[PDB]
Amino acid sequence: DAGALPTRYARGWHCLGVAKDYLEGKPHGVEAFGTKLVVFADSHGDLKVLDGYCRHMGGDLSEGTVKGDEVACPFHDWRWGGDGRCKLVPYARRTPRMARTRSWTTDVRSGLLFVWHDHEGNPPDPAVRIPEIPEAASDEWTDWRWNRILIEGSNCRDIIDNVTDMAHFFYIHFGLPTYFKNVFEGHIASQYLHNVGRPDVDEAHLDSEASYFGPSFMINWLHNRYGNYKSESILINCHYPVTQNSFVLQWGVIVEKPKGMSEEMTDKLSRVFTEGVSKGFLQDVEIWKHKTRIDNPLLVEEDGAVYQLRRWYEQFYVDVADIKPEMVERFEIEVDTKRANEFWNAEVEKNLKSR
Amino acid sequence: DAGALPTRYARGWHCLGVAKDYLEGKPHGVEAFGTKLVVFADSHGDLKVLDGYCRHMGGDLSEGTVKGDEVACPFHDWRWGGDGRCKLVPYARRTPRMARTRSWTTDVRSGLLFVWHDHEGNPPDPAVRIPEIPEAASDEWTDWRWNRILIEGSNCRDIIDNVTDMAHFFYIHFGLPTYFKNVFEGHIASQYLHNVGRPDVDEAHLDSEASYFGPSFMINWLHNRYGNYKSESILINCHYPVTQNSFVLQWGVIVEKPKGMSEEMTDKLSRVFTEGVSKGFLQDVEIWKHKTRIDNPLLVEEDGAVYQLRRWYEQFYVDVADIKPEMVERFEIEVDTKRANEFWNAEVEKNLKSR
Amino acid sequence: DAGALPTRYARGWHCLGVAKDYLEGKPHGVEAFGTKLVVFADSHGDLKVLDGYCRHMGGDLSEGTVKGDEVACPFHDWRWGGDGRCKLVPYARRTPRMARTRSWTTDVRSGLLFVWHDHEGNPPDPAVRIPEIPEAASDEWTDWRWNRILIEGSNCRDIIDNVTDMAHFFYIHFGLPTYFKNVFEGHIASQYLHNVGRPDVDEAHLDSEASYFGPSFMINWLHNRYGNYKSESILINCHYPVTQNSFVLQWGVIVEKPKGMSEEMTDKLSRVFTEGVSKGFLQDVEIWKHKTRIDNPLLVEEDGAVYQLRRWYEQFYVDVADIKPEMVERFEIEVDTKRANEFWNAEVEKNLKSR
Ligand SMILES: C[C@]12CCC(=O)C=C1CC[C@@H]1[C@@H]2CC[C@]2(C)C(=O)CC[C@@H]12
Ligand SMILES: C[C@]12CCC(=O)C=C1CC[C@@H]1[C@@H]2CC[C@]2(C)C(=O)CC[C@@H]12
Ligand SMILES: C[C@]12CCC(=O)C=C1CC[C@@H]1[C@@H]2CC[C@]2(C)C(=O)CC[C@@H]12
Ligand code: FES
Ligand code: FES
Ligand code: FES
Ligand SMILES: [Fe+3]
Ligand SMILES: [Fe+3]
Ligand SMILES: [Fe+3]
Repeated sequence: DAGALPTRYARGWHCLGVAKDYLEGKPHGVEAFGTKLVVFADSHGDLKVLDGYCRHMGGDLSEGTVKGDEVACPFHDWRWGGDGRCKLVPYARRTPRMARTRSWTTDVRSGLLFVWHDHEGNPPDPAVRIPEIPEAASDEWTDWRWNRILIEGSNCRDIIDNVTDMAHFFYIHFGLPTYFKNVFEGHIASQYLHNVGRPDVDEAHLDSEASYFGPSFMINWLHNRYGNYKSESILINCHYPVTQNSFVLQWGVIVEKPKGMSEEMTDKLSRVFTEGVSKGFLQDVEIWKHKTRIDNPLLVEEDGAVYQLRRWYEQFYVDVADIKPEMVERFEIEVDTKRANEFWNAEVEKNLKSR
Repeated sequence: DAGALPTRYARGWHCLGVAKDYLEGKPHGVEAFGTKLVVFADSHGDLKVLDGYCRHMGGDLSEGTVKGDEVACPFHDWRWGGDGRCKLVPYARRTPRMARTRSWTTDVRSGLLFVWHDHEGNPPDPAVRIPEIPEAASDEWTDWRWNRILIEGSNCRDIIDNVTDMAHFFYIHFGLPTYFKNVFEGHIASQYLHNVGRPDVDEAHLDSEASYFGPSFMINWLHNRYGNYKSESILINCHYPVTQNSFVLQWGVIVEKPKGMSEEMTDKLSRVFTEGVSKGFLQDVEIWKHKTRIDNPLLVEEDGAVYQLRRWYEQFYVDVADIKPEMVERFEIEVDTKRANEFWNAEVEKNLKSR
Repeated sequence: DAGALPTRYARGWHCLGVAKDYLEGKPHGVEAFGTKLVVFADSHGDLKVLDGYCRHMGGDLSEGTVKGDEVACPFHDWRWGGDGRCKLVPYARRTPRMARTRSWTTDVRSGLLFVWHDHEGNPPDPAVRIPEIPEAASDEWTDWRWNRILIEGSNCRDIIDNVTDMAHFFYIHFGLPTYFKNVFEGHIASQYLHNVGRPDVDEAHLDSEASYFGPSFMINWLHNRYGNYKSESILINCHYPVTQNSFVLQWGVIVEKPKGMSEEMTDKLSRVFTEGVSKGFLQDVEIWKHKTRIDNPLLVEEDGAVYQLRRWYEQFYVDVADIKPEMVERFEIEVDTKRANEFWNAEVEKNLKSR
């Protein structure tokens, strides 16, 4: 087909992007989780998210203004708090008693705004809180260079399978994976990789840890050496669903700044390092934009733990009380890359000799 | 959600626009009431409306030509009368006996073309005939300056609620409503308003009567004074449904011509008066294009008769024999604007003082 | 309505176009029969068609490359044969044993690529094989000048009715049909026509045989004389479904080259002959793009065998074992054009006299 669409959105923290982009004193609209949301900061700078359409007569709160700690609807100026409470009908004798719209719980981590989603309507388990990335604040590192695209005709689950995919590193990312291991446990699914650049594409040695913390947000630590020169990168791979067949895919890059040369040159290099990582990610995007998901895939041993990863991902789409132990218990596997590398080295060699 | 879509289009007269725009010797296509229609004038200039697709093999009658009193299909030239009768198959030995397509009953009032729609297929109650507006013919007034837009992702019921909306006059139209009363009876729902311009936006005094005559057509008489100079306007607010989630919204303006100065200057002023009224209407459009309808609204006393207006509007979506007395009996209410005006005057004052 | 959409695509040979356009050493994507297909030639130049999305993890085979006799998926380079077999996973210890994707049976006739479709999944009856057109190879004739358009909001059955349509030759093609006969038998439905140019449009005498061989592919032999000068044309009218409400309509023209004058002038004329035929076809396209299908048409005697043609066409949408004799037995009819021609000649005369 392949695969009945999910009937709920995933339970978890979803990143909506860089926090400071949701400030500038105004509210902002975001289409997400089958609805429209309004994001706004109160007078203390703390960020809030509500259902976007006013509970009075359907005005678009995202196109209103911020007055104090509330968002004012552009239609009749009703004031809504970050907790969803109707704080004031400015022209009325009586503001409604205990009126509320839906509030979405927020979090700011590493200069990124997150929103909690749960079909069951329960608040975040503190155990799944998205980790701080100290390097974001550190002035030894750049600040987020962020991107976003809308992908249509695809569900967001269609990109999670990359976690278990060893062989695509050769064909898509033009490198030779000499080490590959997955670990799934609780709310975290991880990929550990050693990757060597291909001689036949113009060598680099990459060590990569990448972990999804919950269903939608992956931090990828990139430790690359090109001879003796080490470089350090952190890449965010994240998304949020718009509908069950469209989603917003976002990536953000920071790099350790080279220490030290002219400020002007440090910038020039850091731009190259960043752009490089982004082109790496864009290689995956191109495949994601031009593929379908296969629910009943044809698999070889080298595919690794496709079924187990998907089983892990299922935990976010069932009620917490129905989470099965096989979704969350520690599972690990190392994929043997030896034979693939012998074959690939031959392909690489054949290509060099050929010119 | 909010609100299950209606399962039929409203029973009533719907305006398709300015009659003379449907002449120029040819037929015209209109998408309406979930189908396509053909509009055309016979040899006496009288305007007719049929289902647009030919009952023979599906040719588009709207792209045919007018021959005498019939529209000729562009495919095999069959002739269709304004009453839907198949008058002639030009090349055939025998024209079908008593063949008919669906005819739509028409009316021309005040230089505007109207069409009758009724799910039950009954002809117009003469009691709901759209009133003549003498000012249209009068050469003391301009001629219709008409506009139309297609609004998508909204049902046309989503704009009727403005009738009961006192408070939006301040936030959307930048005036202070010191008088506000609704009257609903039979097929007519009306709003009577006294409105004063806000000092803090750069004063005008407006008296307004606006009545929907049936479900889709509102005439608005605008009696404005700016000091000692009175001006008279008539504004048409009307629509027709295209689908249950798109509709065409149209507005038309005429003004009493200032009497009297140079013909050239009279035109110059009348253009300003007209453009002014249109910008008033466009303020509502902007809200209508950027909102949702709330089926179960959160209401304050100041909202007035939201539920009663909607109940009145329901009469057009039930079979005539099922019209309930509470939809059509006289209902009236005056909304007390005193407190709102004290509050608003304070807001206005605060803004002046602030600069 | 008119007409419930079909629930399967037609059983038959469908032309995807000119074979050589599907070569140039790469694979090609085609949206058809509700899915996406990949077309590619193996190392012997023989053309193949598979389901377009890889059975592994959903890569787009149409965007891969051809390696030897297989198409290589762009994601993990798996090799797929023209018969759908998984020939090789290049990096794996073991290629899957007896893995297959869906293969589509192909045929090349007259320099055109064809694909077999059958909901029942059975292979082509050799009896319905598309005939060779020797004139394609002959260097006394031009080579295919081919066109294609996507028609949206219409099912492909909506164009088959032209076969039975005598009267449209006057109104759409501006000629006078003095002879008209249909013959339906087995998998072939044909129209034989003698057509005379109208005096009142700026005379030509056309003899035309046009036959659908199966549900989607029509060959039209055009024998035209303009005085003493005969010209010979062959026109292909064909389509394939994309969805049940969109299809690709294609037409191809070849003409007997005038024998003989300068090579340069022979080309100049042949371009005119071709362009002429194409403008003839484009007259039908314009009606097809602007009409609906009528499931329960209003008919006159002159319509001929509308019901019988549709009954013939139904054979392709039922299981072979359920094909009813009345779909496939020989049916023929001649439509009497005499009276229509008297009437038309009068219309023509009236138009000449009028200027
Ligand atoms: C973020 C990412 C994609 C989605 C996924 O599931 C796992 C990873 C980790 C490896 C990343 C990759 C993005 C592209 C990267 C930067 C390369 O070009 C080399 C390493 C690789
Ligand atoms: C036509 C209308 C909208 C729809 C509706 O339901 C009722 C009215 C009557 C008041 C009109 C308004 C249009 C905008 C106007 C001209 C102003 O800017 C001041 C008065 C106001
Ligand atoms: C291919 C065709 C359309 C579809 C169909 O069903 C049958 C025919 C045969 C007659 C063709 C016509 C195409 C247009 C042609 C070339 C003319 O302008 C004169 C003859 C006519
Ligand atoms: S619609 Fe939000 S205040 Fe009225
Ligand atoms: S389709 Fe209207 S006349 Fe044949
Ligand atoms: S998706 Fe086709 S080879 Fe993996
Ligand atoms: Fe990747
Ligand atoms: Fe208004
Ligand atoms: Fe034709």
